[PDB]
Amino acid sequence: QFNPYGDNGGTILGIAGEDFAVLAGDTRNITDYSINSRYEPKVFDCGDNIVMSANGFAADGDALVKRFKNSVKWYHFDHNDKKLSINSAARNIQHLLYGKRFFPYYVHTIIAGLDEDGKGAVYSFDPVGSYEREQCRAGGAAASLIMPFLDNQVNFKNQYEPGTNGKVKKPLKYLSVEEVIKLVRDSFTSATERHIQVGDGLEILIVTKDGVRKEFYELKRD
Amino acid sequence: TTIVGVKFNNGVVIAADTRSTQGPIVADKNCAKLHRISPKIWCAGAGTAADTEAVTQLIGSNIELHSLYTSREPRVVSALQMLKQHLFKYQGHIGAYLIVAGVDPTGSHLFSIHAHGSTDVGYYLSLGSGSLAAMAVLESHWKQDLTKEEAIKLASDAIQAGIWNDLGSGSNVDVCVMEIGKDAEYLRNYLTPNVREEKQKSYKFPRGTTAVLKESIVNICD
Amino acid sequence: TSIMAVTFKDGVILGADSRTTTGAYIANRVTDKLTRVHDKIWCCRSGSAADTQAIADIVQYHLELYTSQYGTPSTETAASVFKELCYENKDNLTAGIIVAGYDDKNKGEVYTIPLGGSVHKLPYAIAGSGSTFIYGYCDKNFRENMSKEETVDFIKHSLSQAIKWDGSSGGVIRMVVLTAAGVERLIFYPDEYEQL
Amino acid sequence: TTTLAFRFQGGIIVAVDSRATAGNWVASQTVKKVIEINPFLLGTAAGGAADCQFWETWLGSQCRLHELREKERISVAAASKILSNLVYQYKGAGLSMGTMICGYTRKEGPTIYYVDSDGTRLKGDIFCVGSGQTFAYGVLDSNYKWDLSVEDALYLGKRSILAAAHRDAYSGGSVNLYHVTEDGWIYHGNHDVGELFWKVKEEEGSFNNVIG
Amino acid sequence: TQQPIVTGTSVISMKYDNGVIIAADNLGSYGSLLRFNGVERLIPVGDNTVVGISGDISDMQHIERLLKDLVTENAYDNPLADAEEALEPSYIFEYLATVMYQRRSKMNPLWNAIIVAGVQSNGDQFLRYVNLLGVTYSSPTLATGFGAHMANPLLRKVVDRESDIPKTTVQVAEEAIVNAMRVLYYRDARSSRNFSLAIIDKNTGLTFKKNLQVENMKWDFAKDIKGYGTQKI
Amino acid sequence: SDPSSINGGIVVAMTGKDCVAIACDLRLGSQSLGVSNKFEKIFHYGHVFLGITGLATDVTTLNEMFRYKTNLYKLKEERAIEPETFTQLVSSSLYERRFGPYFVGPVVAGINSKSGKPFIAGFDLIGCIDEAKDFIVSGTASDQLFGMCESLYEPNLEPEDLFETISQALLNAADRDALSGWGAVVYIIKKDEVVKRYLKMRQD
Amino acid sequence: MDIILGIRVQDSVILASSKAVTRGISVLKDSDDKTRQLSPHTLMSFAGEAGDTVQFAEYIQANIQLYSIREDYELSPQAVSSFVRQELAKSIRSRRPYQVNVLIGGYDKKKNKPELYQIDYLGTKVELPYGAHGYSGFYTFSLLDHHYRPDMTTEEGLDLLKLCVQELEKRMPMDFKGVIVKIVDKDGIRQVDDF
Amino acid sequence: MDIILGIRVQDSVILASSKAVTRGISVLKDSDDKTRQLSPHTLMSFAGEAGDTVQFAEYIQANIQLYSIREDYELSPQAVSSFVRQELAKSIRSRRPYQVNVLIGGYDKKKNKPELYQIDYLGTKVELPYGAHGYSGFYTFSLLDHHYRPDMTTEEGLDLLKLCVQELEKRMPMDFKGVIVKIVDKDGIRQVDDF
Amino acid sequence: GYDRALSIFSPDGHIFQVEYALEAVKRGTCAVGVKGKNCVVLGCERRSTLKLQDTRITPSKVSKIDSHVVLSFSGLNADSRILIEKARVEAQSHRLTLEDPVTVEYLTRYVAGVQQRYTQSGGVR
Ligand SMILES: *[C@@](C)(CO)[C@](*)(O)[C@H](CC(C)C)NC(=O)[C@H](Cc1ccccc1)NC(=O)[C@H](CC(C)C)NC(=O)[C@H](CCc1ccccc1)NC(=O)CN1CCOCC1
Ligand SMILES: *[C@@](C)(CO)[C@](*)(O)[C@H](CC(C)C)NC(=O)[C@H](Cc1ccccc1)NC(=O)[C@H](CC(C)C)NC(=O)[C@H](CCc1ccccc1)NC(=O)CN1CCOCC1
Ligand SMILES: *[C@@](C)(CO)[C@](*)(O)[C@H](CC(C)C)NC(=O)[C@H](Cc1ccccc1)NC(=O)[C@H](CC(C)C)NC(=O)[C@H](CCc1ccccc1)NC(=O)CN1CCOCC1
Ligand SMILES: [Cl-]
Ligand SMILES: [Mg+2]
Ligand SMILES: [Mg+2]
Ligand SMILES: [Mg+2]
Repeated sequence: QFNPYGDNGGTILGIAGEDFAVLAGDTRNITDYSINSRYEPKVFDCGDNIVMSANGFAADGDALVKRFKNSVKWYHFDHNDKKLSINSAARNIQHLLYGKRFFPYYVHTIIAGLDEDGKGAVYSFDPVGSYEREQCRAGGAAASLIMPFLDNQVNFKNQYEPGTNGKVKKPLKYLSVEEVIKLVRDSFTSATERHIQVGDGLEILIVTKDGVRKEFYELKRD
Repeated sequence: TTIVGVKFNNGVVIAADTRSTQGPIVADKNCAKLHRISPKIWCAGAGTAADTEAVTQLIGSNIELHSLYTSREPRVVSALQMLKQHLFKYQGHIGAYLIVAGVDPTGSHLFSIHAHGSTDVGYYLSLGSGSLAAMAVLESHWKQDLTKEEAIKLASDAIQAGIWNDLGSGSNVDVCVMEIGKDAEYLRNYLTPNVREEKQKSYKFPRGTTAVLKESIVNICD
Repeated sequence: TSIMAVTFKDGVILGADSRTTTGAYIANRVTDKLTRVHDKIWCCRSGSAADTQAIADIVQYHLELYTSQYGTPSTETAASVFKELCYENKDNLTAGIIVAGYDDKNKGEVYTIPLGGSVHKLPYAIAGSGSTFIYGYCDKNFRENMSKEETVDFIKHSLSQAIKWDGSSGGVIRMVVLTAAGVERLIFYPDEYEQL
Repeated sequence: TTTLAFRFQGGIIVAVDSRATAGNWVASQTVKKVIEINPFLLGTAAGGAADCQFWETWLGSQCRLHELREKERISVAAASKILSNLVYQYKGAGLSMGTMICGYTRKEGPTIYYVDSDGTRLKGDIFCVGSGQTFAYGVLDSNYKWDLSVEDALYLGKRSILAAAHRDAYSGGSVNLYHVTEDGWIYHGNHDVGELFWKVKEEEGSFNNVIG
Repeated sequence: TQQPIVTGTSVISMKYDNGVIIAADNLGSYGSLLRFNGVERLIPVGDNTVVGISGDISDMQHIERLLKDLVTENAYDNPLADAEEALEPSYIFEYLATVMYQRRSKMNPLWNAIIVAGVQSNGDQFLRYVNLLGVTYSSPTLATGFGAHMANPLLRKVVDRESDIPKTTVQVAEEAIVNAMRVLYYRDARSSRNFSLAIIDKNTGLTFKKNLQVENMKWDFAKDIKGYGTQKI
Repeated sequence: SDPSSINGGIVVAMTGKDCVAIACDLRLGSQSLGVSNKFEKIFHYGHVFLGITGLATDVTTLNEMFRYKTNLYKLKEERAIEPETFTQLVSSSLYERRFGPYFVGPVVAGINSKSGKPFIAGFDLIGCIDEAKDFIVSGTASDQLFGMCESLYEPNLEPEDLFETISQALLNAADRDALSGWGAVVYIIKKDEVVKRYLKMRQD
Repeated sequence: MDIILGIRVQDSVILASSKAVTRGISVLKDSDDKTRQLSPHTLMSFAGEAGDTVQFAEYIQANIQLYSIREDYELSPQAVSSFVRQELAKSIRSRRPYQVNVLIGGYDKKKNKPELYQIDYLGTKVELPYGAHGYSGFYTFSLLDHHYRPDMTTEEGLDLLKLCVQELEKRMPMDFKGVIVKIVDKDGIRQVDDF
Repeated sequence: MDIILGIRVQDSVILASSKAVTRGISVLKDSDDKTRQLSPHTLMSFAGEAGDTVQFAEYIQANIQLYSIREDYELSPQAVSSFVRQELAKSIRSRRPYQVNVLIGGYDKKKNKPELYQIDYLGTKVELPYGAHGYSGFYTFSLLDHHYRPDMTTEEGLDLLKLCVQELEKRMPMDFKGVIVKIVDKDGIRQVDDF
Repeated sequence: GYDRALSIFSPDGHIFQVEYALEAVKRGTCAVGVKGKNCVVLGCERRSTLKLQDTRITPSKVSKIDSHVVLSFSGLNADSRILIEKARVEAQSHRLTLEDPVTVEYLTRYVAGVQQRYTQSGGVR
């Protein structure tokens, strides 16, 4: 019997700073035990300082990104070139996803950008549209490997102040773009080591008020 | 796994990668897939990891007792026969896929065994998930009358094909050279083309970070 | 597989392709499906490689033990041992075997043993997936008391067609000649047989 | 999930956890399971995350359209019935929703309606909904009285979620408290179980099963 | 819901310095039966694109008709049909990719794996894959079916990354493709010796080679192989 | 009805400079229901430490079995079993039940008393040995532990530093798994002293 | 068979076990005692598959009584629980396993301490301050987490137990026809007749 | 939803309907009224699939109330029961049928006679002296066969009904949390508050 | 379906079909509504050119829409039945979804909305 879904592997990662936000993702595309492409980007600039990635089944992922990109275009036409805020984009994506509630897009979606106060924002979606704003989110094949590391290093979970008898927690603070990129790179090298579907290359998209910058790094190709 | 075997002028060489998987997770990044049945009969194993280890040790044990009983150096065909009859008895439920090779008083030999108990003879062979990647290389570059150094190169190249192109294979290349009239040389980690790059950050915690409830000295002595 | 055995004036000739498959992957392109159970009693193997090997090994053991006690066994005797294994273990075996041998009294003989474990003595026999495509050809072209060269051409042309149409058959065409003279191995490569 | 809401002398208490799971994978510890429909209406969320979140957001739009058309705030009964009639249309399609519509109006007073995805709609004083509902019931029922103070009622609601967060593997993260009065709903903070458990254990002397 | 009947096996392809090469054998298999031997599975669209198709042949023939019709439709009311407004490889691919995904989404797929190889108007190499699921990806080397398992490893030894493309000549690239086709004949049970090969160059244009054969094969060593273990005769 | 994830739990082991650490959570549940918060998964036979995750009845059965076998070993050999030898004994015992296996994920840890070398090892349910320089993980949050250990770990950590690393690896992995947590224990093992610490973690 | 509870307090172990025996749409009996005395200071309650429960309980009882006669000595609750666990651990990999869950409440006379062991049909043993089998736990554990203290008296334990039964009677779907309560302490085993 | 009973006596119809609403291992409510007034002298109790029951009951109620306004006239219990049966008879061959069983107790003012109709989800209508849906019937029918007389008073009918509820409370596996009893007679519909 | 736009604007900005419908109302028997401090009274004329009538069964001029709302009218009698029927159905539909009977304003607004819809729908007068 025909199975309309497939697993294209890969993994993605979003972190939000004070005045910036990053959305990273490896460039490896796979089916079963074969590599399809060592460089197939899945993190996209969608306009209005919104970056998006829909990891999982690539065909559904591409379809969604394509449709959201188109949603941004028509938002400009219908509302006098108004900038689509990250919170508005998120809600719009929920309706795109839930629109196919009974034949879902098999993807974990993450978008990143700046909120209307200029602060860094990351939103994450399940396959049928439930969404939540967070400081931190990993998605995809190696999400289970990366996410607990992020809890520890971004949100300082289970870390207490030395000598305070485990009474005072390590205080929360925003990370610099330099420190965030260090965590992204270490997360992906670690994921590459222990997950077979992760490797080849790492592409990061950084979002500030100035625009959308890109950075690329090699990953192990085994 | 990716495993290969290649015959040459005065003997035979076998090789293997060093990845061990647990679903999509890499459990061991440097496991040894080359097994010693007798001093000059070695075995490359793919499939169910426990089974390849157990079956190779059992036959290796019985080969040693047989060698002592007969006052003769063991033959590859004896290991081949004992393995295939054992595997056949278990109707494929013992998931061991082996490349058996070695030198003995009869000469140099190269065989493969499958889980259901079928054996094959050849000058070049490959088994495992990355056998197609390896066999592609072997079919492209193999020739009659290979030297020792040419066979090692061809064998490791065939393993590399698996390492890079097959997600089931990775990390390092193990080699074992069995030449006639000489001791077999086991070249553990013959190639190490997948070294982990320096991490961006040290995650050494300040002492006292972890909250503790109780301490106690444990008694290991009598 | 494509396999066949053909009796002729001087004895019998066994023929086979060299392809072993796992699904659509060719695990071995140079397989030897013609196997010795006794000096001048051989067999063609089709079906499961594991099963046919396990069987042939046991038969060889039985005929070696037979020879030690009672001297050279007949080709019929060899076929009977094959049958006994295939019939009694029919639920657990996938083996299509053609037994062929040369006596001095009985000359060339061919016994075919399908899945069920039944025995059928014939002038010639064909078997394996690729045999389906050459029933028409072999029936029209077979003659009794052929010469060696005619029988070799008959097998070569037959397996050539079987190989051409059957995806599960290919590689080289191996043959084994069984006569009073002795045992002769023959091989024929794609470049020759494909353009027949 | 674990969610509860109970009626008492001083209005309605509503308490929920904040965990979200995908099998045994803890996907989030910071989910908002209380939807603020308007200054007088709350909705709780248990079951499918998308189903609850999408349709309760939609419910808020329908309640807004009611007060535009009728120049009057929608009743808790009418609001709950919009949702129950909606999910009933999708009955058999596989929606997974365990919700509670809580609020105050003049004609009704404090009111709680249990609404679920197989079409059940029930008015009641006490309800617990979710995978850890039974754990919440155990604590809530054994300590519930109508004459509880606002201070004690808030605590019992919090303590009942904490109880379920502890025992139920698919509940936890943090407790979100709400109090609904004649003047509307009042938020009573986010309470992380990480600190709240030990704070409760020490002060209350409970949770003696755990290694202190 | 379908099941493929008459099928075509591997389609292999790669980029080189000035263009792209694509190849596919001329077989139409009916299960294990090697039924049809004169089947062309490389279909040119204009003088700048070649679509290589594997999988169900009835669906392939449908796609042929769509592409044929696409050329006709593009010519309508288009004075620049053979110039600036000619069909690009990227246009042809996106069209197919749209159809493939729409059909999977209606649970009635075109049971194929497709590789669109060509050269754009600005000289850039185009090589992209699409299949019955609507899944798309691009790479310096692309292959379908057994080609993905056996050809890609060999072709990636020539062009392992982007920077290796300018360093690869058409002579070297074709040699690797022809070698890969031989390996597939050794090892793919539903392959044939006869195949077609197409080169799309930005300078010399479209070169379509028919009736090629796998040659320089190694079979001699077979004569030395006796039995399956012990046997010495 | 998946034996390996009914009760839940995790074990992790690491090596340091002239020391090893092995840690485990304390949860025992029946699917969603948490039942016990005192269920330790690390045992020891002389100076060799064994951690076991998986089906709890088998965890208990195997502990009792390896106590049995190591006690007889010691009587006959007149010395304590070493980690390398014990690892082989575990592998043998598990593979003996190849077609009716114990649903477990054992982890050996200890220091060889003769050579002084730190040693750790892991197994699958049918006894395949997984030896490692750096770390071994096991349990329902193995994916999480793999991710934590692979990023947090560095070689040649001092006992006091190694404690912090392994503890943070366990704690944060357990918090992303529903069936793991409810307390945790960490064993720091030096050549001739062993310290056991109970960690404070979130109780949900 | 359905509801079996256990609470260990300062100086005793209290076992509560439902009286109903339902089979089909009929409550066949409402006065069933789901427990057996293994020894003078050890009591085992049980719940699970019909037939298996009593058959297993009596088999254990016979074995413990045999031991007592042979050695003229009472086994410790810990020893008995370990014996029971092993029997269930064997059972689970048998042709037909015993589908029986048990609680073992006992008073150790050498330690002068009450002990409560919870063992499921798989052979999963745990010592607990309070325990339950089946759906009961989903209500009682959270309730006891709140109200239980380790230094409680037997009378306080019975009130704590009444609080559990009330909650179960309120929220459980099935009518389990109340419970038979038994106390295990230094003076042995006795039954509370009015509950 | 589980227990719904009905008894027609000399001058009235008495409907008893269980109060429990259970879902999973939790009794969510113990004061549920499983009935709707279709008209001043017609009452319908209902039991079956969750959601379907109330949705169907209220849909019938709306239709009967619409008829009453249009014609300024009350439909006879016979007429209402026939309307209800047809709706269920349509339903059973729909894409998704109403899985609802109902009892319709009414007092015909033209005949001056009480009437009780039992209709299942298939649309199977029968007029009866006493009726029940679900497992209840397996106990109550044989009981009523014995104790019921056609000339009984409303008070005698309530005692006869108490005898049914007692038997159900004794032998039924599930706790249905008692019943809400309602009487339908010449003076309309009223609820017995103390049962 | 019959599509013709019957209600349309005229040069002077009038919809004659709506205005001619008012003439039909002007022809109809008089109806009066007076509301007091705690009550409303609906009075209705009945023309006396019809003797030999059966007043038991003849449709009454005042109609109950629900138990708490009534509707009287002037104009075409046959037309009034269609509005009354629609209103009665909407009255029950409101009780079903809102769990509360209609307000008099809401019921009026509905009836008025139906009347309006027939002034700019094709094929209807
Ligand atoms: C390449 C790398 C592709 O796998 C090679 O073929 C290697 C062979 C080398 C290691 C000799 N194969 C594997 O690594 C092999 C792949 C595999 C997996 C599952 C079945 C067959 C083959 N992996 C293993 O054998 C691992 C080795 C561990 C990580 C040390 N073992 C497992 O994955 C076991 C499988 C056990 C098994 C039982 C019954 C039949 C067959 C296999 N799986 C688990 O432990 C998973 N799970 C853990 C929780 O407890 C329940 C089981
Ligand atoms: C022609 C090819 C067909 O009739 C010949 O008859 C030859 C006979 C020669 C080799 C003696 N037959 C085969 O090559 C034979 C075909 C076959 C396959 C399955 C059942 C019966 C016959 N091939 C084999 O026996 C291979 C030999 C291996 C590659 C060395 N074995 C398999 O294909 C195994 C066999 C498993 C099996 C199944 C049923 C009965 C006995 C054995 N199959 C797999 O491993 C399945 N494989 C799992 C991974 O996914 C791909 C499929
Ligand atoms: C308690 C906490 C647990 O039951 C509550 O009941 C909460 C309610 C809150 C969140 C409002 N319920 C859940 O957390 C709920 C449990 C659940 C899951 C699936 C079906 C029914 C109930 N979890 C979810 O809804 C998660 C939340 C995400 C992870 C933040 N979502 C999923 O599991 C999604 C969507 C599931 C789905 C429903 C209907 C159609 C299609 C899909 N599924 C995935 O993300 C799949 N998978 C997760 C693991 O990673 C690979 C992809
Ligand atoms: Cl073979
Ligand atoms: Mg990798
Ligand atoms: Mg062929
Ligand atoms: Mg929890």
